[PDB]
Amino acid sequence: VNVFRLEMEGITVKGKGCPKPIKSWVQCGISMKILNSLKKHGYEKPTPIQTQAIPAIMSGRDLIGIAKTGSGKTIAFLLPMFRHIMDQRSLEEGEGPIAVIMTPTRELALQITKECKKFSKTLGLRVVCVYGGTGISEQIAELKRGAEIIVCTPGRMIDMLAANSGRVTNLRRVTYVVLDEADRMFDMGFEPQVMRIVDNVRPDRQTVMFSATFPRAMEALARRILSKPIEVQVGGRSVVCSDVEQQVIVIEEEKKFLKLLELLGHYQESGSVIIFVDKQEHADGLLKDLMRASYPCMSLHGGIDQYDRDSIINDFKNGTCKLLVATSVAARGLDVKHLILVVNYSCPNHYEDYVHRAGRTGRAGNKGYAYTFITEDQARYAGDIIKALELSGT
Amino acid sequence: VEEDRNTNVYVSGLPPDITVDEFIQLMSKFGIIMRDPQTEEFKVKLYKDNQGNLKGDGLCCYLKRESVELALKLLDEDEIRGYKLHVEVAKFQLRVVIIKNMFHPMDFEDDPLVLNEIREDLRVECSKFGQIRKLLLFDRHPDGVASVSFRDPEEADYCIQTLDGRWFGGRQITAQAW
RNA sequence: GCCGGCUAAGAUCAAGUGUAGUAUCUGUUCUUAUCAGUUUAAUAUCUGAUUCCUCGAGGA
Repeated sequence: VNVFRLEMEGITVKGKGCPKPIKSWVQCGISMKILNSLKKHGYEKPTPIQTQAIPAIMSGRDLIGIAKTGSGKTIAFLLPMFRHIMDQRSLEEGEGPIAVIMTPTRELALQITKECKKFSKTLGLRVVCVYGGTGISEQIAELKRGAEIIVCTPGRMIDMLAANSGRVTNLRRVTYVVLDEADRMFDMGFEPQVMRIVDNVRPDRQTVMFSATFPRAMEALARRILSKPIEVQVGGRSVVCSDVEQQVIVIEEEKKFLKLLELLGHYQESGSVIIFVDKQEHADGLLKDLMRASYPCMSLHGGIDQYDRDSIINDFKNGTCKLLVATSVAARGLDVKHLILVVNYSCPNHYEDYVHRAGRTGRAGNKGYAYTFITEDQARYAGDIIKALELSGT
Repeated sequence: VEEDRNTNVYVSGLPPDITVDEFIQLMSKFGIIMRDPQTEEFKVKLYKDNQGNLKGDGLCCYLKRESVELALKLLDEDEIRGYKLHVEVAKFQLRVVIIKNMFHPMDFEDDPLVLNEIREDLRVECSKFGQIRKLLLFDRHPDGVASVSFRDPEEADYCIQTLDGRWFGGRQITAQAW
């Protein structure tokens, strides 16, 4: 029932027919060797980019993932590919790899080969040992004995394809095409080499691309080579609106009412504002304290009747009530044009309620103000609030 | 509660043609500074010291109480350019880095905006190491000589350590001291 | 400092700030291990070598 909490963690997902992210590597549909390598490497919890890319690579569809530096994109490209190679074994034909990994640098290709050897440890699968600027005879002797994956340079791959040392057959040769640092491969320098690498490939083969940054033109160039791609970045799915300004202040539980009274008294946050509370009795007490302080305020919660809540909503929409106290039920789905300010005095336990409270004000391209009071008790939601502020650009 | 050990000194009998620099100079005779937020307090006039000149009173603070006591015991009825003034406690009132191999004169012949952009990039690189007092770029030198003069030699040494071996525009630039 | 100990007794890596100079602050690791050489007043430091048990997993 907590499938929405994995998507709210901050992982923009785009595409049709996207599988659910896995919580751990033990229930991700991986083989025994990949799980043994993950247990030997010391991975207790998987990365969110890895949890978004591993079912998309296990399902057999094209995926394009973007994340920060050092997030584990090489392991996220090597582990489901090795799991699909171990689960669905094929005949190791001559001079034909089952996977093609493209790296723009020789040191990056050597690091990808070392990561693939560490992910395929305690097994007979040796992928590749080749780099640019070295002896081609040793690389040909290493590739002639058997090659599972092909992680090298595009120039070395073009030289191997021109000298008939390595190529992709038409019927069944490779099933996955990995592209590490796809922003550099889609540039003007590596355009015809990547075009000749993608042209001489099998028709029934998946294409994977991973990079730290991705421009619009590079993504538009890379989307033409894939067939129905699935995008995965951060953050978009269940994220806060960028048009509404978010503010977080560190105050106590008793000082929150004084901060709200100072924002209503000194600043212009009393009129046309929606105040989110934790419970209905606390919202009624805050509404009574606002009405006792010579300020017109209305309240809408589950403890009140439906007609009184409708009258309070009509008074907030018409302009009769300056402030409107509401619970978490009115945070999502409410579309009021008068709600310009969103005062979150009580922080919710879930980030989706805070995202719905921030998105309730300043919609349809308009600006908005959102001020939330962060306390010491909401320490678990501070990381989610920081991730939402980093995704929204606040 | 607290009776003695007061750091607030009230100077009375000051002419309205006085300024704040004179008050700071007079307070420096018995103290050092009281510029906690930005600076120290001054006299409170009618319109917040904007319309009126001064309401015959000025406030002075010091770091220690002994200095304030000595000033009150010595600066009593001090004569300033306009008149004599009294002092009370309360009164029931209130270093050059040289960079080479950075640019070429041939690149500035067909690009008049590349030299200014390179100079702005060099200024933005030199501003992160310290306060740059003077920055010059020799556009007619074949080796690409540039001089960055800062206020402190430690910032110039840090800029020479951070600029040596670094790449700028596809060429390896070198940095040395002066 | 408190009544031998509670790891505030030492060395050391990365980054920030700043001075004419000294410096100041944040985040680590600390070999828990052996032998040979360097070296130190002595440490330190550096330079090299070194299958079994338990419930596919962990420890040695």
